[PDB]
Amino acid sequence: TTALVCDNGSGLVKAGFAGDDAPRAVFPSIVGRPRHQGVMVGMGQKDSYVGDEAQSKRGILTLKYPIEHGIITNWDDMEKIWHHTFYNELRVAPEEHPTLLTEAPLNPKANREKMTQIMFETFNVPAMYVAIQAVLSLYASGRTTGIVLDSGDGVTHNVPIYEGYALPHAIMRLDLAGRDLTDYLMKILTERGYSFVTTAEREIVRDIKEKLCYVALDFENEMATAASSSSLEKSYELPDGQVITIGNERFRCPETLFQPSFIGMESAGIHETTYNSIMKCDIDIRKDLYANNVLSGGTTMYPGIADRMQKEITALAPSTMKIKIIAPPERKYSVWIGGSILASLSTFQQMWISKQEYDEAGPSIVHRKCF
Amino acid sequence: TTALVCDNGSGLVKAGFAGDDAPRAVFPSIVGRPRHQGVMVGMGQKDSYVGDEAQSKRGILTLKYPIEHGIITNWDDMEKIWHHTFYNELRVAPEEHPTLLTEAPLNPKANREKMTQIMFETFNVPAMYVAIQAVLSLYASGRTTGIVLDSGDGVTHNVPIYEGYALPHAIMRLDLAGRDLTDYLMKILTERGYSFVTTAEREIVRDIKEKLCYVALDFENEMATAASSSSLEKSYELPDGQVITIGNERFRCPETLFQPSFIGMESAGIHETTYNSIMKCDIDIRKDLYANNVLSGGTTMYPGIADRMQKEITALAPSTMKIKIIAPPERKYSVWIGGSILASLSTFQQMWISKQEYDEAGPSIVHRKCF
Amino acid sequence: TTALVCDNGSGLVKAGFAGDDAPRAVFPSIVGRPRHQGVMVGMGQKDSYVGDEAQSKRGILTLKYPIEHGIITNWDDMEKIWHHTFYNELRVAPEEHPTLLTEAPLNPKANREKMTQIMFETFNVPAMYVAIQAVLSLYASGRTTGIVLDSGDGVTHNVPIYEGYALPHAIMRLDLAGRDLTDYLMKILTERGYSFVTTAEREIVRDIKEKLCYVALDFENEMATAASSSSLEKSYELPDGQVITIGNERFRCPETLFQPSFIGMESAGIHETTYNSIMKCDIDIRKDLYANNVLSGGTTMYPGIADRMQKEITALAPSTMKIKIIAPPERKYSVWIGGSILASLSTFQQMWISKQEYDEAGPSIVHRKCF
Amino acid sequence: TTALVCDNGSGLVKAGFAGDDAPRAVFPSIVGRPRHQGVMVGMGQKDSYVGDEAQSKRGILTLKYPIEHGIITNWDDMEKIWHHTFYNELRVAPEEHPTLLTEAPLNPKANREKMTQIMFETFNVPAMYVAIQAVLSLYASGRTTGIVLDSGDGVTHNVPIYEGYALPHAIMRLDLAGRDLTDYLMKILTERGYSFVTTAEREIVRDIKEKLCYVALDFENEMATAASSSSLEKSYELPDGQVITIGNERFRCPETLFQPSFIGMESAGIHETTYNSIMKCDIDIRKDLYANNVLSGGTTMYPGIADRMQKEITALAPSTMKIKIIAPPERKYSVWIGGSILASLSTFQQMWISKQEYDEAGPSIVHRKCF
Amino acid sequence: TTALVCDNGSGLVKAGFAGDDAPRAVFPSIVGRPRHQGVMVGMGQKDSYVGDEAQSKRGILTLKYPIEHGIITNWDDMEKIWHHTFYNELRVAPEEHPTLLTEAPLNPKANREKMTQIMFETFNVPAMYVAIQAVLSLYASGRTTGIVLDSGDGVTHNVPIYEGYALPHAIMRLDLAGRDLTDYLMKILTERGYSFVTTAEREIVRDIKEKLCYVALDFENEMATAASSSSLEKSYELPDGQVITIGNERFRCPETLFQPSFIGMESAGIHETTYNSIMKCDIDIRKDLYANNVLSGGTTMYPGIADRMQKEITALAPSTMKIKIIAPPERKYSVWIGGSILASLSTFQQMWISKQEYDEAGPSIVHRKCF
Ligand SMILES: Nc1ncnc2c1ncn2[C@@H]1O[C@H](COP(=O)(O)OP(=O)(O)O)[C@@H](O)[C@H]1O
Ligand SMILES: Nc1ncnc2c1ncn2[C@@H]1O[C@H](COP(=O)(O)OP(=O)(O)O)[C@@H](O)[C@H]1O
Ligand SMILES: Nc1ncnc2c1ncn2[C@@H]1O[C@H](COP(=O)(O)OP(=O)(O)O)[C@@H](O)[C@H]1O
Ligand SMILES: Nc1ncnc2c1ncn2[C@@H]1O[C@H](COP(=O)(O)OP(=O)(O)O)[C@@H](O)[C@H]1O
Ligand SMILES: Nc1ncnc2c1ncn2[C@@H]1O[C@H](COP(=O)(O)OP(=O)(O)O)[C@@H](O)[C@H]1O
Repeated sequence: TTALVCDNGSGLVKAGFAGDDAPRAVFPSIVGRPRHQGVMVGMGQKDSYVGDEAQSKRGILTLKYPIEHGIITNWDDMEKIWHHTFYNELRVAPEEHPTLLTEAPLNPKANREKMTQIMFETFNVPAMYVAIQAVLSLYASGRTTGIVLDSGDGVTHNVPIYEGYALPHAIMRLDLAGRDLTDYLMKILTERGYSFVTTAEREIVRDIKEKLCYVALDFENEMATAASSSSLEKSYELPDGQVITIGNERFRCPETLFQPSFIGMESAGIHETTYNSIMKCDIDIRKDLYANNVLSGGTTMYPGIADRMQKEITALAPSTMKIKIIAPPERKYSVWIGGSILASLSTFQQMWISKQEYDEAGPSIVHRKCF
Repeated sequence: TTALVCDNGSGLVKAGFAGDDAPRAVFPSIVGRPRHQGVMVGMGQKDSYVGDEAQSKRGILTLKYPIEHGIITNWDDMEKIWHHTFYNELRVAPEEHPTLLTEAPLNPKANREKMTQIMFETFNVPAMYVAIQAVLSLYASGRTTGIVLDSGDGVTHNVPIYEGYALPHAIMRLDLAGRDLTDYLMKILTERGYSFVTTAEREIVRDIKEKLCYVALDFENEMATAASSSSLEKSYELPDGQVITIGNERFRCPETLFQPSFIGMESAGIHETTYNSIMKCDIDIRKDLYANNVLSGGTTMYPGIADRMQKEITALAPSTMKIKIIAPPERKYSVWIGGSILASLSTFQQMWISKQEYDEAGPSIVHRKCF
Repeated sequence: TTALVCDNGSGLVKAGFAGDDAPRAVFPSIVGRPRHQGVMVGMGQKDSYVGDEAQSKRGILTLKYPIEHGIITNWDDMEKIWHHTFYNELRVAPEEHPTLLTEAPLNPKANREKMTQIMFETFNVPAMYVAIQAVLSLYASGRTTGIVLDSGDGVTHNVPIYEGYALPHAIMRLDLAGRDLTDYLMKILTERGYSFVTTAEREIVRDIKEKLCYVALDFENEMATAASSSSLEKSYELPDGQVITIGNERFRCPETLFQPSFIGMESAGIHETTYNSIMKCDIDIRKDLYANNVLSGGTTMYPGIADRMQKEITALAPSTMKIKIIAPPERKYSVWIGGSILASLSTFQQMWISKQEYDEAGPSIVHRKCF
Repeated sequence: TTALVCDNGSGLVKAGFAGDDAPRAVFPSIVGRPRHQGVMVGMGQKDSYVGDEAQSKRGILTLKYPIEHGIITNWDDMEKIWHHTFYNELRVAPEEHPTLLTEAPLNPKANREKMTQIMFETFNVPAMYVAIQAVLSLYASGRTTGIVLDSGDGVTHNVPIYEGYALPHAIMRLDLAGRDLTDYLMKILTERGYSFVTTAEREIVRDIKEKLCYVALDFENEMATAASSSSLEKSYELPDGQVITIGNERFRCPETLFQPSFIGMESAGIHETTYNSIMKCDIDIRKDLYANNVLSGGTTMYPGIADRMQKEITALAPSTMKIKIIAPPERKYSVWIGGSILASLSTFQQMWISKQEYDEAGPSIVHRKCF
Repeated sequence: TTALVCDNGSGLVKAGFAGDDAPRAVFPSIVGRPRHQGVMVGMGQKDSYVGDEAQSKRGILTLKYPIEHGIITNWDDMEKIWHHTFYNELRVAPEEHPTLLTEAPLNPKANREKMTQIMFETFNVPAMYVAIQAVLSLYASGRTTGIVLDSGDGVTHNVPIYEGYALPHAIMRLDLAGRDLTDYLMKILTERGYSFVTTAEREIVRDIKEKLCYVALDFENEMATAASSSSLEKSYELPDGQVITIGNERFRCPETLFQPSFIGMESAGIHETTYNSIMKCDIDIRKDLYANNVLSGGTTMYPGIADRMQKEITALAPSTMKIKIIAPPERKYSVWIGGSILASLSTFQQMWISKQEYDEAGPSIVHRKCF
């Protein structure tokens, strides 16, 4: 039999089969409901659209995300998401397939327990397993040591691993990610008159971000370059027409990752939490960690982010070590790729949580050595 | 057939064949176990690393020494050490080779008896013999008289020998050695801010000691020189970067050998236990003993220790005798070299403890005239 | 003339006059700076708030600690702390008051040297003296022998003293303390759903710890009791309503003192380091040390710490001994009380360091006989 | 006026008044000095503890014996011992008391000369006298003939006396005694696992010896009995718990008196030096000497020593003699008892050395007919 | 054919060929045996060293003399001594050489009988003969009349001879000699603190005596001058150092020959036994005997002994007689010189005891006319 690999993430569902090179179903993790009245009798319209259909009916729906920061907040919505994923995108019967789920470090425990309970009671899968996103990223990267920085859409986290041993006291988790970058871009785009307030203009702003934003290698020099020239100013065409022109806020948006004070957060940038995780690890694995700094997740896809991260970590660490940043082109799907590798490993077929184990030990069996 | 020569020591295993000029397997006498959880499934990692592999995986393991001061405290660990030595470093079958083991004077008797029992029951050797480290050092030195000072890593001892007769009432044993010097250096390095607490930072401190420490010919003058100048201050580069600078504690560390009150011990320095052993011997061999003062073992490898020892013993002994200190460059391996010489001697092939003798007389046969 | 006793500690400054029964001024050693912009013109607000004031404006400020683990890292805001202590809490001119300050064992030398340089040049005190915290704790406890465990907020140490003589080779120092317990509690509350990330929320977590945590007498039985019953849950009220309930976390937090592997340290618990510091001492005084085990400092204030530690040390020591744990109710002020006693002795008035003494011998005079 | 009988011994001072039945003050002849630094200010530590106090503060002192083998090696320490004896134990003023002091045969002459110089100048006694220990033993035994074997703590000696005349050419002195037995017991316990190294553990070993050792009647049969049975082993309770169990070490320690080759001496046992002194004596008195063999001193106090020595001397002497060994229960104090008897004798009152005689003839007066 | 002349004596074997001016082999008559353990395998050490070889290894051996006072008390040792003398010092086959041996007057008969039995059965000489030592002294002196005083190392004797006739009733023998002088010097050296107890230190004391001792002309005046001045003090350097200073015991040692009460003997001095032998002779052969008083042997080698003995004998004898004392410089070897002369005499060749005479008459042939 084959196992499914559902990388829920927070803002993009990625599912597929264990043993493939890529997911076969990538769609947004949104659930939309109509907000207007509806006049044409016989239209027979539905009450809630899931996934990629909601993005077509944006102008009529209110789009809600069922996952805020890794954490699931709307369990009925999330159950709809899973039902859509199993039956409409993949077209499989979940009572014949083990399912490997992913989760971020340092989430509540009820999240994981309720996820297991759903997967066994509602969808009736034979086995299931919840994996950490950073470990799976390291599987897909081909390493066995290295400090991984998995910046998704809800959370950002560093997880240092050495020789296959993870150092839990050095795990860092930050709640700044692509969703906060989108909100900051919505906010600073009002300096030029453009206003995006609806829950469906957030998708337009996310598209603008993905297509035009980039990380500056030096922030003050790019500030001055934008103040003087106009060579970095680019245009974008809305779904309506009426092109908008983006100036220096092409690189002020992702700079929030290195200066979280822009959105009023207290914490330090990703370049500094990475270094603090290093310095919290031992002394005789720090050289390997410096040399194996692995990036994954969608928020690491900006142009120039690897070069910026290297410049910063190099200015932080001692001057005698080679600091190297691994940033594959298929970063966004690294967690899923690693999940497929892991679930196909023949050694892993004894780590599943079978259904009988659950029936006899309750949902608490998730936090056991299968953690 | 050939005999093996395993100089267990306390902190460095040295093994080889009888009839060679040097040991072919020198590795630390440590056994490491992982202390973190281990996340990558399929890693298939082991549960305990022995020898030189543990020093590579330092940052992940807890390193334990199975020999405290000559005495073996963890018999399972020591059995792992021996298994590694026989099968992985030397690649020999111990049921075809006699084995010569070494031990320090004035150890418990159960140490030696249990060692014999292990070597005959577990490893199944045909013969075995336990030798004293100082006697073997004197074999390797080419002498037949002389007072030998064998400062290893667990124990220090003087053993005066004259014309091949050892004087047991004049044997001295002190429990100050390289391990205590390492602990004292860890402690006094905190005066400059460097902190080494982990069981794997002790190895870094041992490296610092070996590479930078030296014995002062005069302690107050070097104290004043370090207080005034900076010409004796040297630097070292950790596995992490961040060089550390060592000042006057380059020579305060090995000065504990001549002033054991530094670590709160009651006893007297090595220069004074040597002289007390002399003065406890007869009156008409003291001139030869003064002239044949032999050093061996790793803790005698400091720069200037021979000159310091000579200055001290010369100030102690009467003014009309030539005091001479023999300190070969291959000091650290003298016990092993002498062991190889002894086991190759054709006269010695009748001093082995055969397996039938053991089977008929129990492990008590070790303390007989083969003592 | 009277002397000032300033037990600057690490996390609480306790000051007062020598000869009083308790410290007069007790406030957190915190320097806060505003992180937002400030709009109301005429507010005339200041740049940095110190001490107890900074906890009122805690929501606007970003709080720094000038002392990390006993050691002083930031010196400018430490001068700010001292200035606030002298002029705003005590209202005394330090030009006519000798000052007694405390420090933990096994600290850098530059700490003391800069401390006295500042106290003589910036504040112009006529005399000063730096004392060890454990000795003052023994003074206040009224013993003259006994092994004292002084768990503050940055550092934990054992100092065995017999008959008025301290045995420095048996002094242990551990960098696990109240701030590490606060960080572990922050990290462990996350699994229940609550997130505290800001330096202003670290103070709320410290309050939760102080008011709800306790040491379990039997850790496994308490874990089972929490996994079965619910009679352990207590509720706390955040500054904005939002009641939170904690179970396991009540005793899993201070258990880090007895199992430092919870926060990834390699060392042994406070009970085991106390026992090891006893076993480092001479065999004749271990009776009195076992019978006079003195606790002091804030981190020793959990309910059940004394009973737990007595149980542990009793199971470690031989069966013939009487183990006693001395834990006064005015425990967390013992260092200050002893400091006042000491500075109040007529025998002490010739052990200060004078102004001219310093002016002639430089700051190096701190380590010499005027200790 | 009454005289003072101070039998200073070597390892035990015994003092009192002439005319008593027993010494009033009995304490070890020990001077201790603190070896640690001392932190409690104001308690006013002193610099040297002498006597029974040094055994209470034993854990933090270095204990020195001012007298090595009968001979005094530290005159300042000995003056402290005598001052303590006169003022803090007997509470008498030596300006008004004659003092009888005791010495072993065949010591240096400067010993007696400096002893009397001190007693007349430092302490200003009105008279003094130096007696031989064996003669006083024979007084206290109620004999006037007999060969006395006085085994103290530094020196053993035989002094054959017949009819009140001593045979000086037959006096034998041996430098093996209780101190060498203690050192041998330390060195021989080390082979069972226990190690006592400090001068403060020498006292614990001496206590073990006194309390558990005995003399075997047949050494080979007791060795075989210990090798086969286990009925010989006793346990002892160290001053911190951790009982130790000793087997054949109980009778192997005092066997050094009969086989001084155990500690590398060449001489003959006490049973053989006794017989050799007898055979040096004239042929007409050997029968009386065989019949009056008197034991005294602390080292003659082992269980079974009288029976052993009778067996040995009987096997040595001709088979027609009555060998008889006189061993009173108050052996240890025989020298003091005899000294009291002698100083109370009325004939003795013109054999003191007066202050006038000393001021007249210098310290040389000690070796004159006023011996 | 040539005869061997072996003069054994008690403490110096000296042998050679008949017809030489001196012995070619002079060495001590000691047999040493190792008393320590022996650790170096392959050292191949022996079990007993004899002669001068045993003097180089004193620090390891226990030295025995096989001849106590003229009398041989260890026949195995004596056989070893003779074997060494024949084969290693002289290198001759004793089966082809007659052998002349010596002994003192008034020894047991079995000594002489067993001597010849050994020399015929074991060493298998063709002939042998035993001669009185004093007669051979008189041969070497070039006289045929005189009273000869032969002080060896175990025995002293006078033998008056007149015109070649020996007067057996006037022969005196005294058991005071160099060995007793060495023992007395060891005993009185302890007055200054030097102690020599080992059989190997007896040899150091013998060398001291030989090099420093002398006979005083007036004992009381020399004692007075030693008490007053310090011009008699002479220093000696032991095999190590601690040069010893010898005062009046330079001449108190050999004064035991003139006052044997010093070592507790009843007899009279050598001067008085010489005079008594004279007055024991005939009243017609006393003038020649007074005029031919011949000294020989090693104990007559002190500076001043001839003058002292002349003063004493002159004070004893009548005033009209001229006393003369013949003291050649080669006194120590006079017995050997005379033995060589006698054995080379052609008249003597009929006086040997042939092997056939022995075979037919038993060892009784030695006291017979074959003397
Ligand atoms: N090329 C890009 N540049 C910048 N941001 C991107 C890019 N592609 C995707 N993103 C951001 O990544 C986020 C999705 O990351 P993803 O890896 O899907 O995490 P998750 O699966 O947890 O949602 C989106 O919010 C989007 O804004
Ligand atoms: N060059 C050096 N200088 C100072 N110490 C050294 C040096 N080389 C080795 N050592 C010390 O010697 C010890 C090892 O001594 P060794 O002869 O191996 O004894 P053993 O074999 O009993 O461990 C180590 O603890 C190390 O600290
Ligand atoms: N009742 C309590 N229970 C547990 N911990 C406490 C309690 N009161 C204070 N503490 C802890 O003690 C620490 C302060 O200890 P303190 O004696 O002030 O050391 P310092 O003076 O070095 O700051 C604080 O971090 C706090 O968390
Ligand atoms: N019961 C005993 N058994 C064996 N040895 C003893 C006993 N009592 C005392 N001793 C030994 O006797 C010694 C003291 O002898 P002592 O008569 O005091 O001589 P001195 O007075 O010269 O010191 C001590 O070293 C002690 O070890
Ligand atoms: N120069 C000397 N002065 C004093 N005594 C001497 C001297 N030379 C030898 N002796 C003593 O003479 C003894 C040896 O005498 P020796 O003639 O050998 O007699 P024997 O041959 O019977 O042993 C030795 O004990 C030594 O002490």
